[PDB]
Amino acid sequence: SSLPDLEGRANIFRIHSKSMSVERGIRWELISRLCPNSTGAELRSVCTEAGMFAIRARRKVATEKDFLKAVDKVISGYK
Amino acid sequence: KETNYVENLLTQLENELNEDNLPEDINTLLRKCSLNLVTVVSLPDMDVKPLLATIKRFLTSNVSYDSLNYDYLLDVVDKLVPMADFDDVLEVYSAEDLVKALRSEIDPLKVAACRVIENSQPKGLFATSNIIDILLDILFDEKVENDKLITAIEKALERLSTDELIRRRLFDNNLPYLVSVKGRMETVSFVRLIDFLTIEFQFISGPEFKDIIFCFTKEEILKSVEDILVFIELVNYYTKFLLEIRNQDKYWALRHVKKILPVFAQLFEDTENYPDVRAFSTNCLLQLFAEVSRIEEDEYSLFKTMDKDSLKIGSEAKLITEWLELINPQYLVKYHKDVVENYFHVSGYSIGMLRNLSADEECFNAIRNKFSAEIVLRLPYLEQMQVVETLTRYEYTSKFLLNEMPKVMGSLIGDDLETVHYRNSALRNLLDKGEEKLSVWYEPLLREYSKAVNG
Repeated sequence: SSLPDLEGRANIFRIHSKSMSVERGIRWELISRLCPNSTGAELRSVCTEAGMFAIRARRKVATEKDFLKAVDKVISGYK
Repeated sequence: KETNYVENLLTQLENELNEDNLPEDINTLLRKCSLNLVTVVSLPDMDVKPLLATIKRFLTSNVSYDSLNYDYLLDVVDKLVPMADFDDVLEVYSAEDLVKALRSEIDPLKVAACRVIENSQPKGLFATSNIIDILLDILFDEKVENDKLITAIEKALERLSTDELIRRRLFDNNLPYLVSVKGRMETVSFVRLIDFLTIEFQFISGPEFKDIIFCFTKEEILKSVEDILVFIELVNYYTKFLLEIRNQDKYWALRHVKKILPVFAQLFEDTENYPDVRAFSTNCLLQLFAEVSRIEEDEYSLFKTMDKDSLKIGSEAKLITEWLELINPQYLVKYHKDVVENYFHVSGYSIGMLRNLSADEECFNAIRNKFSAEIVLRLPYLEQMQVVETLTRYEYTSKFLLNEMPKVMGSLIGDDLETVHYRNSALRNLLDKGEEKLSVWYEPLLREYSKAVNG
């Protein structure tokens, strides 16, 4: 209907990772620049995916690298 | 009804702000102002000078308030400035007042300026001044972590970039600065530049275009691979670039890019040396390759060299399906009839490739043999409806589904909600052909369409 701005996108990502086991300084502005014109739950899924890449690599704390893997899977990933 | 009410809400705010002490309710009032400003078209007949003077005063005054949530105020400013008469807005936030604001240390005041600069009328107003120059220094400074401001700067820049005067200030006056950020290549600064540039290429014209800023060297691309996030953004910049080439018939820019493209393909193939490339960027790279096999060139010269030297379509076992789902089917048929004929079959799985291979008539002819009326009815209905719907898209495919697989036509007409979407999609795409083309199929196609939409 309207989509979120660079600011809002980071805000989604930050508020969302609170309930997630995640490593310290993940550059959320940068992650948001990789999800342009991306839906609410699209970004939420990039988090679910990052969580999966962590579990996949037998990890509890999800890397920024796990989020990059997550973006390439969800955002750049054609159905 | 006659919405006077809106100006009554603005004047009462103006009063509660100019007061010696401010109330608790102020935030709920500002929220009521923002809500009532979305609704109502450009109306409240008064020059708004008092409330904008009071707002500019409130921002320059850094003053921290226990009750006041500065964001709710700026929300009003964002909604007020565009609706308001810009000539009267220039009185409060003067050309010089903005230079002052953007060079200050008050972040909320800077944002206010960016909302003013966004709503510049005429657009090239501040193109004579260094107001454009300031914004670029803020935008490309990694220390600036204000998300609301960073965006306000870009939202302002995007609006103004339609103007030739604003673009001249960027790619001439500021061109040396822009070039510095590029060679600098600090992740935050650089990625901001990528995103600034992908916006600027929408409005940039053949002469206006400066090769130096929009283009990335082989040695630049390889340097990005370290911080993989940059390489990804760069892959993306180019996939996006090679797309707004076909989507604006800007074939002039194709020379500038053509050069570095094989670099990406090289980097993709090399795994021994760039594990990060194939790990963190496989998909978006495949996307960029899909765009290269689309660009207007001498019988796919660049792409076939890219395929022979680095991509190697078909040699790559696991990738065959992806290649067949993405790469230009016109190209796929020409150079990989083998890959198209041997590896495509009609399955539930196939669908991805089926929808891409169907796009070129010549290509679909090479995969028409894989179409038994039986092989299709083997599938569950949802799969069938996706297959049928895919065939219902083009002239040659509809013509084939109608004439050659009538058993399948029967299945579509018959005797899950996703299944229904695909089916009805197919049903209508078929009825768009007409009574004649359809023949024996028109009468029931309509019957089974009314059945599906009416009730």
